[PDB]
Amino acid sequence: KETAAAKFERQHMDSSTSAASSSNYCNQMMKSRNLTKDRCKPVNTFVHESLADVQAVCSQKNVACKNGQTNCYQSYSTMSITDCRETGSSKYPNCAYKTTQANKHIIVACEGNPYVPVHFDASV
Ligand SMILES: [Cl-]
Repeated sequence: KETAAAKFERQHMDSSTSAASSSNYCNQMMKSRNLTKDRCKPVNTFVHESLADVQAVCSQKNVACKNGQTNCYQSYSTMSITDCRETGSSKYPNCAYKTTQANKHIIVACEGNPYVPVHFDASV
């Protein structure tokens, strides 16, 4: 079974680019991060910062998570992110995503020792 921290890395980290450079970014990344294997994951955000910078959020601003848990943290800085969401043309096995690039604060839930991100809650 994949660890929670490793699942977060796979689903949400893309430190190899500064930003989505095209409309096809999400189609490509959703496929390659194995988020379309058996069904199309409906919504998923990638963060274009170093892993260290995203881990560091777990010692930044403590805020409520949407679900009411208290282990969420909001980045002090905005970060380069890309939201990927299925479009109306999407139909497994031919998933199709809209790519929306933005610079926003991220909110992550953190757990463990080391205390690291395990869920992507939202951007602001
Ligand atoms: Cl997400």
